[PDB]
Amino acid sequence: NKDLKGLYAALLVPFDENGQVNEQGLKQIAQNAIETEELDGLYVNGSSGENFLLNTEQKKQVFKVAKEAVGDKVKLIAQVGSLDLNEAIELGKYATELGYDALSAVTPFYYPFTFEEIRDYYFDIIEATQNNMIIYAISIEQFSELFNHEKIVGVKYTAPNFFLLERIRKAFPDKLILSGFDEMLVQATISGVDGAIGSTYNVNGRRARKIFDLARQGQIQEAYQLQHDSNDIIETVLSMGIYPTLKEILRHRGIDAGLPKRPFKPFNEAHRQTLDQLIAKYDL
Amino acid sequence: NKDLKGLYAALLVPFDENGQVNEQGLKQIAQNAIETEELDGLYVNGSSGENFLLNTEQKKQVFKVAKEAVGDKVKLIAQVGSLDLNEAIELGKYATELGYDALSAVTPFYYPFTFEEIRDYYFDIIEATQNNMIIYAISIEQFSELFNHEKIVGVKYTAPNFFLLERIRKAFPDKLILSGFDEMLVQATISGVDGAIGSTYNVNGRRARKIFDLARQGQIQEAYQLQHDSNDIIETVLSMGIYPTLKEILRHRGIDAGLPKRPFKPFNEAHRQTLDQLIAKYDL
Amino acid sequence: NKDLKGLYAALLVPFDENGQVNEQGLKQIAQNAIETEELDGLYVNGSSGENFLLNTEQKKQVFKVAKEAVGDKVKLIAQVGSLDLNEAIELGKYATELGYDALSAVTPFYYPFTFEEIRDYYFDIIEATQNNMIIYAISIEQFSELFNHEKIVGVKYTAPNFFLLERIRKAFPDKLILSGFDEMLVQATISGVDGAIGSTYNVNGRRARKIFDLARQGQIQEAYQLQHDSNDIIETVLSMGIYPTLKEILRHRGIDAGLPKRPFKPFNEAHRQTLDQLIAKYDL
Amino acid sequence: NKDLKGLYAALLVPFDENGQVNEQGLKQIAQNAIETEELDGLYVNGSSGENFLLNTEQKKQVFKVAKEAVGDKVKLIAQVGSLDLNEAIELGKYATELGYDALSAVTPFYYPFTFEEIRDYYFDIIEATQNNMIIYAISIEQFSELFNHEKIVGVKYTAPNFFLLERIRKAFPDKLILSGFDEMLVQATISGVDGAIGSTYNVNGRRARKIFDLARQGQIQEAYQLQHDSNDIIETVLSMGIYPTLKEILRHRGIDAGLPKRPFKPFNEAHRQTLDQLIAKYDL
Ligand SMILES: CC(=O)N[C@@H]([C@@H](O)[C@H](O)[C@H](O)CO)[C@@H](O)C[C@H](O)C(=O)O
Ligand SMILES: CC(=O)N[C@@H]([C@@H](O)[C@H](O)[C@H](O)CO)[C@@H](O)C[C@H](O)C(=O)O
Ligand SMILES: CC(=O)N[C@@H]([C@@H](O)[C@H](O)[C@H](O)CO)[C@@H](O)C[C@H](O)C(=O)O
Ligand SMILES: CC(=O)N[C@@H]([C@@H](O)[C@H](O)[C@H](O)CO)[C@@H](O)C[C@H](O)C(=O)O
Repeated sequence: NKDLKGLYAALLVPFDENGQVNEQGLKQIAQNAIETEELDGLYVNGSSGENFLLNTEQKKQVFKVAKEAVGDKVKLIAQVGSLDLNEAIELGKYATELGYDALSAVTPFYYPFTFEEIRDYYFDIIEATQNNMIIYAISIEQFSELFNHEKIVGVKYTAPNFFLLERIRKAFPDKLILSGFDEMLVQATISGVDGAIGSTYNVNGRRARKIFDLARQGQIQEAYQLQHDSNDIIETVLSMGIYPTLKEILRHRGIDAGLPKRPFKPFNEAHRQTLDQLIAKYDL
Repeated sequence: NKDLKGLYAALLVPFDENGQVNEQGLKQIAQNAIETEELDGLYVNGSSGENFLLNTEQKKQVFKVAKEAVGDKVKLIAQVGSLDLNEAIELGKYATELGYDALSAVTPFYYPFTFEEIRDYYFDIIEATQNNMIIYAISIEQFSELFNHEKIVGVKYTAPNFFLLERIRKAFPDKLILSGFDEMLVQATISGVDGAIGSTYNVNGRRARKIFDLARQGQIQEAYQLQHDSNDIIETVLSMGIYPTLKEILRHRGIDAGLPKRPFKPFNEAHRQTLDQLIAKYDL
Repeated sequence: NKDLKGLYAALLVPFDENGQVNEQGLKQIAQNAIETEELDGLYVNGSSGENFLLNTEQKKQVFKVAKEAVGDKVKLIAQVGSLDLNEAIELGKYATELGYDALSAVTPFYYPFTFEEIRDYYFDIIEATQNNMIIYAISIEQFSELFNHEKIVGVKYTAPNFFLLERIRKAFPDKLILSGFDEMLVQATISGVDGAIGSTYNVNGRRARKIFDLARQGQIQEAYQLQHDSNDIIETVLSMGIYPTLKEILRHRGIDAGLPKRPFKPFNEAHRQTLDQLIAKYDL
Repeated sequence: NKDLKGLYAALLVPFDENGQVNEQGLKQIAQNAIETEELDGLYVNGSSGENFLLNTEQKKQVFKVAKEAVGDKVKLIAQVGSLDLNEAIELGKYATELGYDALSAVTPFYYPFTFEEIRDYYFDIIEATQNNMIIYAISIEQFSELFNHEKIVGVKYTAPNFFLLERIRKAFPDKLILSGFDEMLVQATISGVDGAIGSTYNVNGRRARKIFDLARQGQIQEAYQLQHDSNDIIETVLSMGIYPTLKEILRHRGIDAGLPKRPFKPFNEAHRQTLDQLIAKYDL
């Protein structure tokens, strides 16, 4: 199997009027991420896929359509984290046996779980699935204990703290760190991350690779300049409602983008003009 | 079609090792709330019931068992809110048909939902269930808009703010306000709440009701004294892990309180004896 | 000597064009708080007095005028807190010998001071003045170590937390607790405070005594109603800029109440009509 | 005059045990930064020099000694921000007459000042001194309004947010941006800052230069390794109390670094060995 370096699209998901998965749309979006946007993998059933709004079978369904839509070279990570540990294990099992290269799982939220409970949450999932696990982000000393598990191969780092990122990069040199913040990709890149996961790479993945490459290939100034342009895109998208707007941009490419699953509201058409100017300026 | 003032137990729920509901153990906890603690009703599948760790079928299960557990004298509120809007509607109808007096739904969390998305999450559930709804706590202007809908009969108020609570109370003298903070019951009472929902009422319902009545009768210094050592209990139980420690205190009464659902951990025995020291001091 | 319980006006201060103190205005305001509003005492050079915008000379200046405006029976608390400990001790001495019945000092802010540095800040001021001290903002055990000192007679309690207030009151029955949140007086009173310090008592002093008295006598419903009324007032002045607005209300009584000290801005005349209506509705 | 690109020490200040400035030790700390760490300039009476613990005459004192101690080619920025706008104007005038190249002012704190009050605080100081101003503490238009002023030549940027920093660098390509976070120099550098202001540069100024230089020449990976080194130094120093520990390191170079001003506590000797190890490991 792989090491999981590279740039991943946080897979977006198209729905009908009743919060049901549009599979033909979903296949188009996965294929847009690899063939058109030229990314290395898909990060399936994360935040960006409106995962936590779904029921278990929808999650399995998305896991299914995504894996079928792409070649064997395409790296795949499966987010299975859920407040329902039994569900996590079940999705973990289902995903592992579909051939997903690694699992990852959101930290137990809502309740104020203790570190110990958070820790044995990950360990229980690994134990029942025997797949590689990527965690979320916790102190250095607590990472230290998590990464002591041979099956916890790394972290999806989403906290915009570049002091903590550097301490983590220095202390765990042989561990996978993927950054989760699109608008600070070039800062993550020189801070030594091994790749990135991103909702906006569904639309802007070709610029993201240049940032990631130029910044490691010395050409930091040009990389920055491309981060300037991407942050124009990101700030605009964030301002209209990020997921529906991204899917609105993909619809413009002849993709069946469907709707957001409620309680997410659809793209508000009062934003239509501004979005078309954005689509025109950066050619999306 | 009944009155909703009063003190509620937020139903605690017993599980086995595989995180399955201990059916018979639940029945007891239900009855312990009504008969021994003498509470006006049951708040079912709220956060205290570990509800967000469950799948839909367990949630229906807890709904039926809690209902068949109690008399009709007993007010029943069904917490039905979930990130899955479809699931909330399904639970909503199901709880309504079972005869729960009002529905109730947590604020859609995890994502940064706009206020209009939050508003139409409630309106969608009300529409599909045609049952009275109790919301969580969002500004006063926004409350005004939400309370404008007729089938929104009030709010379960958990925010530490007594300025805002006073403003709501004044601005909506005809809507129901149940407070959610056990350790400040005496302050919510004289702020004119219509009742309270609590986890610690499973154990301490009789000091709770006396806090509630004595305060309304202006016997306030007495009511306070009771808060002053209901807070002993609460401070203690929080420092040990509130839901497993609470269900520990019920085991000490012959109730089959089972285990927490993982990733919640079982009560840690290193506390066991500060615990029953307290069960002793306050006769729990 | 003096019993420090009671209601205190946090003393507003009038300035001229250049930021220099209006002593005649100040004396009127001082007298208004005792003679007109019938308060047991003054709290001089607190936040409400724009104290932290002042130089040392001016702070003394205020301390002197406030002493010379009232009678011997009038309780007088001096806030001398400052990031400059040399300054605090200089004012601490000056105010103690003017005859102020106690000193108060804000917790050292801006820098992330440790508890030890904070503790010994308070102890250093007492040792140099031998006067009584009221602490002004930490852990209940920290309170213990602070209140373990005989010359720390109490705390000006400002944080809107009624669990923590309940704990401090149970744990230190012999210590003085004055609350600083006017809009939650009634809740503070039934929580056993010995009195209160408020900016708005300069203007709504008489309703505050009634709130404080009625609450204690079990006339809780009438107390809460006067809280409704007073919160209309409080909410309104907060929305117009509280210190400039409070002072505007005072000018209506013919008190030469002057200007805020820059960079505070003068009362915006666009709020004039709404303020005049507030004044008329509540007879201010 | 000079245009203020480059690296500045946030000038540390030595005190006797009564909190009076050790002027000869200060003169030594000043030359240390320029002659030994080879920095481009001094940032004087910022928070690293314990400015907000001082009185006005001490502040002028530190402005005076620091200017005397250095050659005319040294860039000098005077922090004259105070809550007392009269004090700030006075200090700004003084530092300007002494010859300081620019003033700088902390945003008004402690009170909830509006944006307008903040804007006109800066505008008042500028008009009274006719010196260039460097702002620091939030919107982009709020930034754009301040930056509209030709005397506000830039900003000491201390918020560790690299989305906003990028947004400002793009929107104002011609303004001066100096970063204030030493532990993220390399991330600041590639984000296009014109330089940096730092307390630890008093001790690590040469490594900081190399980070700033190497990154801009696109040798990002060796710049980053030097950031790894500097963060060891910064993390250790924060864990021991940063200002006292920085001055202890200076003392080891024969500088009379004296004592922190109370309520700051002096360096704790239980940290001596760990500090000696750091000094040895990094040749400090
Ligand atoms: C919370 C979130 O959606 N963040 C996403 C980022 O791609 C974007 O920067 C974010 O959507 C907007 O900045 C990304 O990390 C998604 C996340 O990896 C996931 O699990 O889908
Ligand atoms: C966080 C929490 O569970 N709060 C509970 C309160 O009764 C208590 O004050 C809490 O358990 C202890 O602070 C209660 O509001 C739970 C809530 O009502 C529910 O839906 O179960
Ligand atoms: C921060 C502040 O000025 N709070 C005041 C309260 O009286 C009022 O509740 C506040 O002004 C309006 O909520 C009062 O505590 C003043 C303060 O104690 C002081 O030292 O002057
Ligand atoms: C609050 C503080 O001391 N920050 C300093 C930074 O150099 C360091 O990164 C800070 O010490 C944390 O490491 C520095 O920015 C101080 C500031 O520039 C000043 O005005 O002295």
